Amino acid sequence: ANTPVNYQLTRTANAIPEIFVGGTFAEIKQNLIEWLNGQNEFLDYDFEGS
Amino acid sequence: GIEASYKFLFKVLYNEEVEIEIESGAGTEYDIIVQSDSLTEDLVGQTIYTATGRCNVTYIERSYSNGKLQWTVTIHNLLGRLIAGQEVKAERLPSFEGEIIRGVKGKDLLQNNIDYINRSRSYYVMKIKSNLPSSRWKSDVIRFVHPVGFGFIAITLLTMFINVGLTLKHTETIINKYKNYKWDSGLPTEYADRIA
Amino acid sequence: IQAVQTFTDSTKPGYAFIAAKPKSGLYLTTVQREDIKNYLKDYNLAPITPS
Amino acid sequence: IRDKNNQYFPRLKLAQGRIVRTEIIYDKLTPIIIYDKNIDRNQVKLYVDGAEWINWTRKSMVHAGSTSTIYYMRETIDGNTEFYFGEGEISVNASEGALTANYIGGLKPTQNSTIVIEYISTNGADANGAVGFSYADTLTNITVININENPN
Amino acid sequence: QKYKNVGGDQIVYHVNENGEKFYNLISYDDNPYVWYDKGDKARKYPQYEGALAAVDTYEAAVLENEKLRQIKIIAKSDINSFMNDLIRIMEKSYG
Amino acid sequence: ESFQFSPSYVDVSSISNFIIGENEYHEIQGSIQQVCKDINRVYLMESEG
Amino acid sequence: DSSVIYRAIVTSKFRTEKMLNFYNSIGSGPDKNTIFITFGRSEPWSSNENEVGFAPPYPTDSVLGVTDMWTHMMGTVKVLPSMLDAVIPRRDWGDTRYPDPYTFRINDIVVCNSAPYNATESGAGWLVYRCLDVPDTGMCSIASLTDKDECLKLGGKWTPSARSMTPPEGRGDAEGTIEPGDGYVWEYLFEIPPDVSINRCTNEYIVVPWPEELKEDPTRWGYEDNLTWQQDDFGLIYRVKANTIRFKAYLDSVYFPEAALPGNKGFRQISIITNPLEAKAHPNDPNVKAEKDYYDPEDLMRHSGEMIYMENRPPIIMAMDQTEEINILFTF
Amino acid sequence: IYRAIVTSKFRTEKMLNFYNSIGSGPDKNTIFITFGRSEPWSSNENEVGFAPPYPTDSVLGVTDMWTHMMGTVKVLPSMLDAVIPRRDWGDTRYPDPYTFRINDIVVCNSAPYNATESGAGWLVYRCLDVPDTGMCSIASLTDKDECLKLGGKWTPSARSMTPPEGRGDAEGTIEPGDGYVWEYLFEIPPDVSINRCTNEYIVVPWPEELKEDPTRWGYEDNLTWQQDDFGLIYRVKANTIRFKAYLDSVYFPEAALPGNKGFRQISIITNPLEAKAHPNDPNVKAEKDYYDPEDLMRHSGEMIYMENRPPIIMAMDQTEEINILFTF
Amino acid sequence: TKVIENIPETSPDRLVHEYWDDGDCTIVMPNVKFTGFKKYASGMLFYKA
Repeated sequence: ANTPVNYQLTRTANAIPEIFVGGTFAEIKQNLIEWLNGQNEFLDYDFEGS
Repeated sequence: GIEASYKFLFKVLYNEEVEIEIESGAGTEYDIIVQSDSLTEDLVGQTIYTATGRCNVTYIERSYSNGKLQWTVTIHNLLGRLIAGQEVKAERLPSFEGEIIRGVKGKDLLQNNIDYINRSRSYYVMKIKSNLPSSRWKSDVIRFVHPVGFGFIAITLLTMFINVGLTLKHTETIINKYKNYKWDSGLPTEYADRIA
Repeated sequence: IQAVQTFTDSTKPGYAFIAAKPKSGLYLTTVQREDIKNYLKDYNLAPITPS
Repeated sequence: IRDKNNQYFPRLKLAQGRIVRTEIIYDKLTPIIIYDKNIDRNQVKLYVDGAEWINWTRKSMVHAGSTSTIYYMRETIDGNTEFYFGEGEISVNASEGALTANYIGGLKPTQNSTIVIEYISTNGADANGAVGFSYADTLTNITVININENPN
Repeated sequence: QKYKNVGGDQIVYHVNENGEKFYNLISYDDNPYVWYDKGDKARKYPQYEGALAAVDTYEAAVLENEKLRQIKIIAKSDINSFMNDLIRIMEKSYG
Repeated sequence: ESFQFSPSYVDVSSISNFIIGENEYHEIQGSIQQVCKDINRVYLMESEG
Repeated sequence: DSSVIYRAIVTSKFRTEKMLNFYNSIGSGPDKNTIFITFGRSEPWSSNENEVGFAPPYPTDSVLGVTDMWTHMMGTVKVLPSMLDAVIPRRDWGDTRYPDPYTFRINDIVVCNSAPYNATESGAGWLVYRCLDVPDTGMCSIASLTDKDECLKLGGKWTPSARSMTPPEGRGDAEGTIEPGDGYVWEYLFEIPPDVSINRCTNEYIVVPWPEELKEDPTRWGYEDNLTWQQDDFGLIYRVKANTIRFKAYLDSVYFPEAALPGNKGFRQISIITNPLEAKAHPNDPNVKAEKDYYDPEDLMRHSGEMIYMENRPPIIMAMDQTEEINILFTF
Repeated sequence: IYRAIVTSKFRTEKMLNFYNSIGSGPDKNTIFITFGRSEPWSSNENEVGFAPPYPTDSVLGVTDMWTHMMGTVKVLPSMLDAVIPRRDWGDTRYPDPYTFRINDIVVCNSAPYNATESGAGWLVYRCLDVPDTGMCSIASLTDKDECLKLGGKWTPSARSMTPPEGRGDAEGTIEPGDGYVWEYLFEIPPDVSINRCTNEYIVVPWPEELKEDPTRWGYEDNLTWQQDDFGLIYRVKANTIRFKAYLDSVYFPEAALPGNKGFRQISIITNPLEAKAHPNDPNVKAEKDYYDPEDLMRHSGEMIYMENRPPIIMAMDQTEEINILFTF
Repeated sequence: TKVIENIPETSPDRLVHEYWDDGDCTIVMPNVKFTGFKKYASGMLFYKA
């Protein structure tokens, strides 16, 4: 009944390559704040230090 | 909208074989000899029929025997086996009536020819054949290639592709060495040896 | 064909008409008519048989 | 066919520039580039291993089928020619049926296919005019006494 | 950067004396002057013979950026007179 | 079709390369009767007519 | 160490031979096989069956599997030998659709007259040529060799460089394109008359004539002209080495309205049966082979005869006033 | 996207047609078997481990084989039999004489250890059910019933006590006790056994030949309920035919003479036509048992099966035998 | 390759004539008939035999 599936259709209704999608600033930072972290140049610096 | 559009269409789309029927089609050539009298020739391109079937004439020439003209038409293809005498009527026109028709070629059918049954319109409105069931292919072809303004009629078919032979082989061949007792011999070489 | 004049009739679908003066003659000769429609036939809208 | 008097003229017809054939192995994913500008579109021909291929380009993939020997020229944005093909990629269910047309108008040369393509680098500006001609080649046993220019 | 994954110091093309760039070419080394291209294994179809230059990817980079040298510009005199006009057009372009 | 002619050529043969035209074929004809008593005996000749 | 080590092969002809035999074995009434073809299982494989990508369960062979297939069976249809034909894959000169229309490989078999672009000659049915020799320049299937002749001297396949100029022509026994010039040579076989073309031929597969049916007319097949030296021959299928037979069948709603009725979920699976026996009221009564073209599965004896070949499909829906066609082929 | 299968029976079926298809004279196949190529493969050919070059199929390959061909022998249908691999109850030499798998087919009375019963030809039983304890082919399952309910193969632990007996329908040593149960098929009469049977392959009777005696084959006893049946070969599902042929020096002394390096390669041919002095003369299919390749028309008949071996040397007064098994 | 030919040495039948005359040259031909080519032709050649 209704719709069974094997991994079907594609990528919602329409393309959103979605690397492009604007995210929430905090998350943007939250993403980027990680980015600077793990940077080989410094593993020392604490970012949550205001 | 070209023919090739249709066939190709599923190749990309359904990657499966389709065929769509127009009467003219690829097959073109004609053998019979028609005796009629001053037919409008508008029927050139418009099929006529016996029992065995109906096909369209691109144009007619008519030449003289006995002083009645002899129409010699020009047709694409044939439905059913022609016969010298056949009951003739124009698909497109009711009014006209044709000669008995000399040359003969067929189109095969489970129950050949007869009147078949229940031919629409002039039923010619052009046919389509494929494996895949319609309503799967129904919406898109009109969405794509099949024109508005026309219906079409669809018979379906299937084929089956099966290896018998790969299983068949020769397993192995063997042979044997025997000493036949024909009499007609002396012993001499050696002796004895195998003893019951 | 000096000028070829295409037309149809709605009464008969599936078909197309073109008008031709071979201008070598008052009537278009046949050998053309088979030669052309042949070459023509390459592009024919499947539901339609041009004539 | 050589003519009585032992000599013969061919008709023949010519183009600007020089040939380059480039033998290239096939890869699933690689762009097949011609870095060379001055190449001429219709002066190009490729051999897949074994086969010269057509381009539709100027023509129609909905014409023919999937499974067709063929190629498509195109343009890298850099300004040099990449060209490609389609996969009609082909299979047999059991062996009994005919070779299956799948995918799209074209036929994919399998991986590792040998691809040589032949074309012409060209200078088309000075190409026009150019009446004055000569036989640059040398071919054994075949000696042109005259080339009749603006022949025929 | 751009070549690194492909490879460094990649010889991009052979350029003849005349200046004609020859892409995808190598000499079989018996006669360095005869050039069988590549993917060929040579032994066959040398597409040219003679002495050609080859272009280093570094040097290759140079000529690219080299082309950028000249620019088409408008006179510093007219730069002002020009400016107003376009501005005025933008008013027509505002509406 | 194809080849232009034009004021061109002395050669007969280059044109013969294709005049168009038509080429050879074989055909088999009829059964045979023995002149006498065996057909293997008899032999054939055909002048063109 | 292995003392004796030997090699042996079956010719492709033996495939053909089985076929020709197998063709012989369909009988009329007596002592030669009779064939019925059956469909059934209105019942759904599973709820998915409709959806795309669904593959019905792979059929099962067993006295159990038989019974089940034998259980659901909707309808049955006989097969006349004249619906059985030998066929080879059709390949036409100049056909755009398929790759290299102009490039032919040795021993390939090319059809002429099939299509307008193909057609050289009017007033004749389809032609069948085989391509003996291909242009000298080309590429070898064995990568080691750049010469056609050398490629072939080892026997590796060769693909020629130069495309065919023209489709082959002539009845003439050797006669591809030999004198004036070309890389291809063409071998002639026979010509196919149009009606059979039209009715039998599928653009993938030409239909190939039987030796028997050939014995009737060598001319209608254009074969009368040639040269055999064995006398009558007609064994042509040997020369072409067709390994493939085409079963053709025609289903019609009328014989089996019950499975045809509106709302039938159609038949999932197909089964063929050989030499079944009629239903009998009294089990001691002698068996009877089945003449009529269709039998409701009831009118057939349970399990009588042997069914060689079982099939399972996504449901197919028959419909009344539809006329559905089935083809099954065989390479022996 | 559909799924479909051919029954194993159709293997059998091909044979039966094919068996039907060998004709006597008319309009049904006739089969000749040919040997040839005195010529040495290579100097090595004699040596151990030598494998002749893999044969070639072509009008060329034909010609060459047709060239060297030493001799030719016909085949009468009575030299064609259906066969299945022989396995006897209790034979020590070979593994698990006492361990049988479901549906295996067991011959009885063949040998003294085998023999239960004197005064009866060989018996053929199939083993319906096997002891409960055993081993599964699928390592995941420890139950025979579960192994089989899923369909994986099962190997039983417990050996059979005795080879099965009785004409009746499943016997099976079911009542008193055993892990094996047994179904009866038919009995093989001795004469056919000795002469036909290869210790690897018993000969399976033809349905026609069956139509003649149900008794001599012990099949008369059973139950068919279809009236005559006799389609027994379906039940055993033999897909394999055994060609038997007899070569003799006498027909071909020339190849028999002392010092021949023998024939390398073998070929069978179907429906060749006789030599004719005059090619217009009507063709003649070949009755006699042997023909010098000369006495046969060039290229006449079809050779299905080509063969290449290290050289075998025939000798006069020697008698050589060939067996060939086609698995359809 | 039909021919327009023979009747040489100005024999009355030919009607083929060069006419030098009147300061000029006049060259006459009968109309040409062609059939049964079975094939697609372009052009026509008058080939001096």
